[PDB]
Amino acid sequence: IGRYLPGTTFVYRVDPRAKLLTTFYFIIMIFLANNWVSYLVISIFGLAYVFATGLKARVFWDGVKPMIWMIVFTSLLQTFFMAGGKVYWHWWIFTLSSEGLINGLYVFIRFAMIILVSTVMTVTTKPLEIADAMEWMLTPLKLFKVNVGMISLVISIALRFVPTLFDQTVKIMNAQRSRGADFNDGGLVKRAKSVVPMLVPLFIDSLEVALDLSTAMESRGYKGSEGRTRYRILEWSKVDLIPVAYCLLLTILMITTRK
Amino acid sequence: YQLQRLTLLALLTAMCVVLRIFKIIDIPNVQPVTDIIMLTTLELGAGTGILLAILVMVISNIFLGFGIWTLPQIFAYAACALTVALFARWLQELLAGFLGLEYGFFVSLGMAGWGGWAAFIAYWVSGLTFDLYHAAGNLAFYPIFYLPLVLGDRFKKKA
Amino acid sequence: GSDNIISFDHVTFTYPDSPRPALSDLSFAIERGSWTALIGHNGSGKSTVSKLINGLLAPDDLDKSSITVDGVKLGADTVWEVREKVGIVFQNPDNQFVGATVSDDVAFGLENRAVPRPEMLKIVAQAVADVGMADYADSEPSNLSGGQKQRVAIAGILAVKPQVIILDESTSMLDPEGKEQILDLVRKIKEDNNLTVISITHDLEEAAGADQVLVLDDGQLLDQGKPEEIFPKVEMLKRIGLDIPFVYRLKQLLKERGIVLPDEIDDDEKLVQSLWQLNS
Amino acid sequence: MAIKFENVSYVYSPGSPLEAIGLDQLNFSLEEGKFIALVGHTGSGKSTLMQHFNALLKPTSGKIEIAGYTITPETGNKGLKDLRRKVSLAFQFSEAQLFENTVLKDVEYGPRNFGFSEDEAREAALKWLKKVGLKDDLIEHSPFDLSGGQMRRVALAGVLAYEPEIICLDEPAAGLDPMGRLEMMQLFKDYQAAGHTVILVTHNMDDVADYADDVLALEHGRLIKHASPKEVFKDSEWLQKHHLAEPRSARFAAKLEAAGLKLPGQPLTMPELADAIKQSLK
Repeated sequence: IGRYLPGTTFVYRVDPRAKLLTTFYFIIMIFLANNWVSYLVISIFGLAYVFATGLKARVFWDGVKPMIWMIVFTSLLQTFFMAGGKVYWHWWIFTLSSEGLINGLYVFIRFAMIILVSTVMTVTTKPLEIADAMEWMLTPLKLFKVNVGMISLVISIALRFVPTLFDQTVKIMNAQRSRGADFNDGGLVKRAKSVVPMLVPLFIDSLEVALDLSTAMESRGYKGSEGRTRYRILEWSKVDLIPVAYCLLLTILMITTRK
Repeated sequence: YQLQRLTLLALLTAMCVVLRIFKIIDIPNVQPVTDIIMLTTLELGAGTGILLAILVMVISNIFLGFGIWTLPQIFAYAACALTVALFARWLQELLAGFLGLEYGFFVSLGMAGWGGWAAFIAYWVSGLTFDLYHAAGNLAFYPIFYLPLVLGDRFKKKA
Repeated sequence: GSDNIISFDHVTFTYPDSPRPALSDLSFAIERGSWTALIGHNGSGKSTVSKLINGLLAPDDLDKSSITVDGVKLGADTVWEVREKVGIVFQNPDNQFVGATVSDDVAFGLENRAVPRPEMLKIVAQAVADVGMADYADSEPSNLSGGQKQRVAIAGILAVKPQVIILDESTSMLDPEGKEQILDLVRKIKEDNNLTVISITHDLEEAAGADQVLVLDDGQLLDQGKPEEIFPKVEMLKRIGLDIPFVYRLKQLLKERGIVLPDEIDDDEKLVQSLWQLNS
Repeated sequence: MAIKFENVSYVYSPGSPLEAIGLDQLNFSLEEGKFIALVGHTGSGKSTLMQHFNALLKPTSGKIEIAGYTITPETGNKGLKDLRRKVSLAFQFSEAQLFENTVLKDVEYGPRNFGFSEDEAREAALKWLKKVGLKDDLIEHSPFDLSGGQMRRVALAGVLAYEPEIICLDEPAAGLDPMGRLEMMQLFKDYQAAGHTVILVTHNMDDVADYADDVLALEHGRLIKHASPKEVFKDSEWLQKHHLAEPRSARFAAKLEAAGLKLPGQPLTMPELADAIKQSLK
């Protein structure tokens, strides 16, 4: 862990599987963009929650600060009042009036909303609960070359170790200061063998420990699929119909102008 | 029978996630991606879909959180693993078809065009970024790959 | 009676065959119900004794000297049904920790065995409660204090309901008063569940607490007897290279400092009551 | 060669004098040629204070007055290959700093990066492969095809291969069996007494009895007392109130005194617990 936070004790924001069905709908939904029951709605009916998270307003400059030459840089390539490239339909480019200013500011919502509804994915959920929802839709992939139950080990285990690694990937950097060390020393075609005291012990603990992690997996009952019950599951509650209506109301509140 | 090849892709893929996390105290990442290291060690005698489910086991499992590392916000997961779905299927032309057409022609050419239009705009504002990828990212095959990376890479496995 | 025959067994590593055999000897047996220490110099090939026992290792052969139990043998297509007779804790619990809770890794061993999750909630609570781990319920193990991952890991056996517990160099990286908390967590199970916990090199209470002891160099054994029969051989143990428990490392600092009580005195409750037998 | 704190505090995230956790009140005065301890119960200040001394962390209230140099809260990264040639902390399981392809190049990595040619650092990389406990096979080779006692001699020579003024030690023969930790530790009496300020992070009570001359004790994030072995385990409410323990040479007098023997004292050592089972059974 892991940004941002299951902060106490905010409103529902629960069932980390139905806020994945949600966060992807709310991009697989906000396609088909024509009209006003879409933007003024999605920009506030798909935001009615994101704000309801209420978490401070200075968070989103983490998602915008250190690279600003995309957003009002490439949406401006959309600012032609008619198919902002390679227009192509029809006959007037730049405008300041009722119709060139909307189409091109109408993307300052429909596109900067899916970076909020996604922030509030990695904001409200437990990274051991962002993970279980990735796998919930996953293991039903048993039609194809199935291979699905070996990737759902990895995820408890990939994440079992992102702390054990960074917690030792590091001590090797402080242990290699009784010996050295050279870390920040520039040089394009001069110096890159700064990171050697650290990556050389780190590959042991990918390669060795996965031998000594896999032999105690193996030597319990891990014959490994078939068989193989599981323990990590969560329930749904009467609570969690909120994002299941969130996206149903926005079925009719999507077509209700196309009708 | 000859497994323990997956239970390593939980722990190799804990260390490409925890290498682009930088060991952020003294941050040996200078400039762009420095995780591709062990990821030719995987061509060298390991597998094809071993190379693919190590980056979709990263650009998923370190997409939390926040997420997107290079660019601003939310895209580029396994358009970053089209670079890696064709990997193995020298050091000089590992970052030069990559540099030239492979790396970013899927990452933002997807992102910065959806109606069927132009893409170079945000695509190569990263110009020198994508030619600064390969300063010591070519010269990273010299120190750590051939002797250290892929030698021991053998002595552990194949038991 | 006896629970394992390891006959004139032997292990050879991949390239070190003609240079350095791992056992070549040993030629031992263990008692079905006892706490067995195995001691020896740190190359004696002994930290592998416990991998031959569950089929992690088919080292040399399986026919000339095989391993056997009084149920099953190593190793056929049953070799998996000898990971239901046995159960082993290991060296560094940080690694063999499969599951970022406590209850996930205790019940990864009923996962793989068709055992219903309602019956796993329960097999796993009083396996993670029998070790004190109800209040550290779902603690991630990259966070956990190194002491407690060795108690999350003697649960994993109770969840799978063995016949045999085994210690493969366990509580060596652990603090001096980290091990004596965990190593009584295992003598309780030898009371609470009267199983048989097969220990490897340490000293006094991993050695002279125990009911037996075996001293091995360089792969070969003398003195299978009780720790009390064994450590008295203090010299062709300093050429073996070892120590003796502070039980015995004071009786010699008492036979040198005057107090020459007989040389079979093992209990910490034999250096207490045998030594006010002398104030007179 | 006289190490003092007055006064040091380190909490990861900002604020002073708030609050208590991590390392609080941290005050003492050490001595040059002594055997220092860093003891207690786990979770107080040992590993968390070890890392300050040689500036691998810098305080947030005061100063580390030290052997030569001096650590302040605003400190930087100038003059650290003599500092870190004067102080060389040894962390817990340091056979993990290993990266080279000869051993000797790990033990050459101590003298180099601190200012020596290859062929002088071949006389510290060879002196510290021989005077650290390894035989005519292992005064140079590949650095992994060893054992962890032999790689903890690369670990503890690569960090000793410049003869640092001060050598802290975060339980640096941890994991080692009977004979391994009883050779690396007396080693540290010949190279402590060289005038050399030997610190030791541990919880082996029967090593302060054995090897120490002074002590330094903590609890809960607050220093309970800087000591020396005999002002330490007299009152066993200081082991009961303050979380600690005693050596089994000291833990047993009370197991012998509680019979009517009443040994002459609280001796705590093995050759001197048994001169007192004598001078009292007379």
